[PDB]
Amino acid sequence: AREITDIKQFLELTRRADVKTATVKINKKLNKAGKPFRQTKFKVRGSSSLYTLVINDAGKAKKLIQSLPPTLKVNRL
Amino acid sequence: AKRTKKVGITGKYGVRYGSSLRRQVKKLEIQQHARYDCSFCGKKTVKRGAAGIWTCSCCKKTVAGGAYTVSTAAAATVRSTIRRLREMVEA
Amino acid sequence: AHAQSKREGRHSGYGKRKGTREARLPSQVVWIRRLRVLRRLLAKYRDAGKIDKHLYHVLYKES
Amino acid sequence: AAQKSFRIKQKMAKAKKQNRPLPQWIRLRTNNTIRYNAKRRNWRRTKMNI
Amino acid sequence: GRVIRNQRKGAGSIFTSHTRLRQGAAKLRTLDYAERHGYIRGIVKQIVHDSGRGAPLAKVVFRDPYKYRLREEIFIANEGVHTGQFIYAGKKASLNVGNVLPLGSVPEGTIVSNVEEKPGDRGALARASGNYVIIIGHNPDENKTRVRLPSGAKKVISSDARGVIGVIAGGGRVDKPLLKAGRAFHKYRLKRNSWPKTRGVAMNPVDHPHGGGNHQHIGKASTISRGAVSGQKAGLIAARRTGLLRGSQKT
Amino acid sequence: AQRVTFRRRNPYNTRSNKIKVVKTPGGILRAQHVKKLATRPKCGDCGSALQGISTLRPRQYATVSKTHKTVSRAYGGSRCANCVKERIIRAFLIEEQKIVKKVVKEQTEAAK
RNA sequence: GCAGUUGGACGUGGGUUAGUCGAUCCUAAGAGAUGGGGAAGCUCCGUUUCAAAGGCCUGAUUUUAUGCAGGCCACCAUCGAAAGGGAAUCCGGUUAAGAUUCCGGAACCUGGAUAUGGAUUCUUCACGGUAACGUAACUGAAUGUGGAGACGUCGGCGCGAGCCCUGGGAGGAGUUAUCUUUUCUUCUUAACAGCUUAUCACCCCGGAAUUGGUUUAUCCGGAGAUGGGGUCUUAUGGCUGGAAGAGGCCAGCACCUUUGCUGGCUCCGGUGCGCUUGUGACGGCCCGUGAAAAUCCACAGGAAGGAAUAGUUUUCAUGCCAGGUCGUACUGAUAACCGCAGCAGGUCUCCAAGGUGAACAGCCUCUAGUUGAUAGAAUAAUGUAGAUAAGGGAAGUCGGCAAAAUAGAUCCGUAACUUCGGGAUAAGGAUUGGCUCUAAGGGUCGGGUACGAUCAACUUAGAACUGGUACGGACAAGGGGAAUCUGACU
RNA sequence: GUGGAGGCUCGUAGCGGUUCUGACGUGCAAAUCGAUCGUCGAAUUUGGGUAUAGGGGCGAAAGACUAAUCGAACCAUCUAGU
Ligand SMILES: [Mg+2]
Ligand SMILES: [Mg+2]
Ligand SMILES: [Mg+2]
Ligand SMILES: [Mg+2]
Ligand SMILES: [Mg+2]
Ligand SMILES: [Mg+2]
Ligand SMILES: [Mg+2]
Ligand SMILES: [Mg+2]
Ligand SMILES: [Mg+2]
Ligand SMILES: [Mg+2]
Ligand SMILES: [Mg+2]
Ligand SMILES: [Mg+2]
Ligand SMILES: [Mg+2]
Ligand SMILES: [Mg+2]
Ligand SMILES: [Mg+2]
Ligand SMILES: [Mg+2]
Ligand SMILES: [Mg+2]
Ligand SMILES: [Mg+2]
Ligand SMILES: [Mg+2]
Ligand SMILES: [Mg+2]
Ligand SMILES: [Mg+2]
Ligand SMILES: [Mg+2]
Ligand SMILES: [Mg+2]
Ligand SMILES: [Mg+2]
Ligand SMILES: [Mg+2]
Ligand SMILES: [Mg+2]
Ligand SMILES: [Mg+2]
Ligand SMILES: [Mg+2]
Ligand SMILES: [Mg+2]
Ligand SMILES: [Mg+2]
Ligand SMILES: [Mg+2]
Ligand SMILES: [Mg+2]
Ligand SMILES: [Mg+2]
Ligand SMILES: [Mg+2]
Ligand SMILES: [Mg+2]
Ligand SMILES: [Mg+2]
Ligand SMILES: [Mg+2]
Ligand SMILES: [Mg+2]
Ligand SMILES: [Mg+2]
Ligand SMILES: [Mg+2]
Ligand SMILES: [Mg+2]
Ligand SMILES: [Mg+2]
Ligand SMILES: [Mg+2]
Ligand SMILES: [Mg+2]
Ligand SMILES: [Mg+2]
Ligand SMILES: [Mg+2]
Ligand SMILES: [Mg+2]
Ligand SMILES: [Zn+2]
Ligand SMILES: [Zn+2]
Repeated sequence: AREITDIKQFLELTRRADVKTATVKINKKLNKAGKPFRQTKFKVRGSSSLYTLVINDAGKAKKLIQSLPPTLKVNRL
Repeated sequence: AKRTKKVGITGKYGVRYGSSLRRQVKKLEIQQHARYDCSFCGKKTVKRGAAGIWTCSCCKKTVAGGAYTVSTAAAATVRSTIRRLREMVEA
Repeated sequence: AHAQSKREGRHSGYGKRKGTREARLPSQVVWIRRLRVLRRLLAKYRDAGKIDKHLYHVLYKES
Repeated sequence: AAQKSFRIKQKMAKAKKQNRPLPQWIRLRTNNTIRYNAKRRNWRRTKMNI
Repeated sequence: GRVIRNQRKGAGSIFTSHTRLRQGAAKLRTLDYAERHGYIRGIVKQIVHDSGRGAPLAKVVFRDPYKYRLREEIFIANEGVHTGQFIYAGKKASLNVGNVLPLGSVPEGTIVSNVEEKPGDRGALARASGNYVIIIGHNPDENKTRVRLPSGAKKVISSDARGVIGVIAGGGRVDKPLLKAGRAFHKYRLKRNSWPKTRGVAMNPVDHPHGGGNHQHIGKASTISRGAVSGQKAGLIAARRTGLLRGSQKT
Repeated sequence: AQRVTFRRRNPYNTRSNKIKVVKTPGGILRAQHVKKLATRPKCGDCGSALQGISTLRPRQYATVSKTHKTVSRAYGGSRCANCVKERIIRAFLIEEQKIVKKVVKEQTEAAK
């Protein structure tokens, strides 16, 4: 329900002790008629709100996935 | 252009109710729908809200008045009478 | 097809009219369009400097 | 009415439970004079007026 | 016979007043201490229209001298009164339009309104549009003031009684024709149910004394004694004279 | 050209039963009820909508912060800026003239 | 009221899931206790009254529970709206039958506990901005004030939403003797949250006659206009999250079967006196000026409480718990209501496609829904309903009853009388189709400090040509005039 | 020219109920059906709530209406009234 645009906030938020589940949604988008690209959405489920981080760069998305905690239950789709 | 010879604002009644009644109504409708000069702001903005209530758009002041005019002759006469009596007991 | 012919100007004579001229297109609508045109032009010109405010005023109230 | 009082609903439930024929073992009883259910009500024939 | 329409209004079922949109009773301020020893100042906040009433009302705000509070009062507005005007009420107040002086402390010829006929009734004589009371004279011993009321009557009332100086606003209201049954309908929609009026002579004799007949006619004299009873009093009750008024009232 | 129903059990076009037609992710038109619109808070003096204050229904003012309901001036969320200016000026000048009325009388009494 | 294998019939069962929808609560007109007073009395008045008419904050004590310590405050029952007021929910899916109630997902409010982070303080209870005002927060009791709640009707103008219309493109279906880059259809995006967005309004600078700005509608300006620059309400709209993972349209490959499984597309625009609806700013009308209360907030005030080796704040953020009772199926009517009944009657309201056309008129059609009403065979009289009739044209009849005639729109032309407003569509006449053209009426961009390009409207007028002189071609749609009696009119 | 007043007007929905003295008149109906008509932004129409109760109410007045009942309702009793 809220979008975040800071990755350090997202990492801090994944370690909030009420956060049990997260999701990684892959979308196929278009920047223009030349190049279609691969968008990633990291959705973390708090108690009151769902927080969504939109990463358009697969390189940053790959590192952000590795940087997740192991106690966090992650769903790819 | 001139659309009516003599009925004026009473053309909204057409041929009904009588000419004598329509003349009386015209005389007072012109007054109550007119604009009047504000004694406070000095502008031509005083209009009737309801019978006896005259409000200015500028300065937002509201004066109690006549039903179809801001001031009756009797009220002007009373204003002057009271001014004369007030200046009579102190002087 | 009928609308395309209406565009070309057909099916519009006196025998295909059942409402008044005002019912079909009100004089108030025509007036409003016309004044809006004239006032928009006058304001364009006053801004561009093709016309001064003193001519703008008399032309505004003439329009 | 759909928006109704509990009282009216309660009386309607009693009427739904009354809207029954006879059991037929009651007709086999010793010294039985009940043939049918005379207090039978239908929504089309007679209104409850509650 | 049947109970007639004028007998039927006293029960007050459909004949009561319609007081939904009335802002309150138009009363003078209670006569406490300041209004009989000095003056108290208040301020006119708005002049509002009162349903069922041609005269406008003024919402005047005074201060409570005994508690921190801002008691509001509903005056009948006098002609010339305006918003933000300071109203002064009491014994030692100044002879200006809108002030609530006593009648003893005003000169003769003074035009007042909303006059107490007894001190502390908080509003009586000269309350309607354009109406005013005139002071005529004084009896300082036997502390009394003679006044001309709008009817033409002369009345002796206490000098301690109060009145608002000036004329009640809304004057000239009855000079305009209504022209329309509908205008009368809307007039009486907010006052009470007293309109339209059926003529008793257009009725049956069960419904009215003047009812009946093969022509519309009253039959007996429409002048009814004061000692008649309810059901008989339909016409001109206790009429000293009758007919078109030819000359001065000689009062 | 889909047609919609009242989504509650009041079938009457009352103020509390205003509907807006809205298209849904299922593609269909649905009526959704709209709450009554909010009136702006007004100055006690002039009666004009005083700016800076959020426009809400009365109970919704309890859900928002103090910053949404006031401005940082005296009489902030109650009176207009110019009305506050007027009463400041009035207070200062009337108190000064009270002092002046006092010393005039203090002069006259010492004189007589 | 024929039939019946069917049924609102018969028999047997199943079925109505809520913190967010209502009730519940508020007050409205009004009803109605108490106190008191009447009345032989059943009971009547009256509703704040001639009454000794109550409960609210904070603690102090630490036998201890809660009195006394204090202070505060004075409305004086209660009932009264499933259309008025009102804390809070949406999408998708699911059943034989339930859904804003169930499942999934995503939110919000109230009430209560509460810890952390953040903010604040050694100038104790924050900073910035000339200002309008702004911000994540950034003490505040009694008492007081103010606002919201909270408000007519009509008219036109503006804006938005949905709908209608429509271009391109991606898909499916239909027609295809011939023509048709063709006809139909899908291409959707909630509540909520964040950033941004506005008419009115306001601020600063500045100082206006050669008067200017300006609305469709004429009002505003030395009580400070035009102008330049800004602040604000966030109705509403845009972007993002929600959210494509959903739903929709398709293709392909699978099977006694639970049956699926796998891939794709779900895009970019435009137009308007359009329809409906909401809203804004205005104007008009009134001897009519168009509810109240619960409830919430703000302000004034400054009681009281508070920091430095440590405190205070819980209108900022996050986190924890709970949210009762009742209703909820279905019809809402030529068969579920009332009329003795499965009666052509009556019975409150919302949504509302295309064409013709002034038009939710009449006529035709799409979506959706019905195809019900005892039938068959014949076509005598008399009927009911609909119609047509040569010549005449009210001779009929109490009486032109009934029916006919007229009828739309454009142009012309319009008398007596008159309260000068009307009469008046007076009367009375002409024209109207189809086709091919012509003319006129517009928006957006462009110019060192006259015009060109581009885009799109239905409105009017006119000319040729054409026809078995037809053309408001069906539908729709005034007969008129001269006079009297009478009631002024609605 | 603008503007858009009106207990104005033509005319739908609706409210009413003129004339056919039409249909029906053991009816579809203890008041309907059809056509023709009045009016259609207001003294309009209308739901719900509330008040007025029988010699009483309510009545723009017809002795109208007050549950198919009105120049005095309905129910029971006096009453097997005379
Ligand atoms: Mg032409
Ligand atoms: Mg039109
Ligand atoms: Mg015009
Ligand atoms: Mg009446
Ligand atoms: Mg009579
Ligand atoms: Mg008599
Ligand atoms: Mg008589
Ligand atoms: Mg008679
Ligand atoms: Mg703000
Ligand atoms: Mg603020
Ligand atoms: Mg049968
Ligand atoms: Mg059978
Ligand atoms: Mg009582
Ligand atoms: Mg209650
Ligand atoms: Mg309610
Ligand atoms: Mg209301
Ligand atoms: Mg409600
Ligand atoms: Mg269902
Ligand atoms: Mg759920
Ligand atoms: Mg700060
Ligand atoms: Mg208010
Ligand atoms: Mg208005
Ligand atoms: Mg979106
Ligand atoms: Mg919502
Ligand atoms: Mg300015
Ligand atoms: Mg919004
Ligand atoms: Mg509507
Ligand atoms: Mg249900
Ligand atoms: Mg249901
Ligand atoms: Mg249903
Ligand atoms: Mg219905
Ligand atoms: Mg239905
Ligand atoms: Mg029935
Ligand atoms: Mg019955
Ligand atoms: Mg058309
Ligand atoms: Mg409609
Ligand atoms: Mg049509
Ligand atoms: Mg039949
Ligand atoms: Mg003959
Ligand atoms: Mg009609
Ligand atoms: Mg009929
Ligand atoms: Mg007959
Ligand atoms: Mg017969
Ligand atoms: Mg009503
Ligand atoms: Mg008679
Ligand atoms: Mg009857
Ligand atoms: Mg016998
Ligand atoms: Zn003024
Ligand atoms: Zn102000």
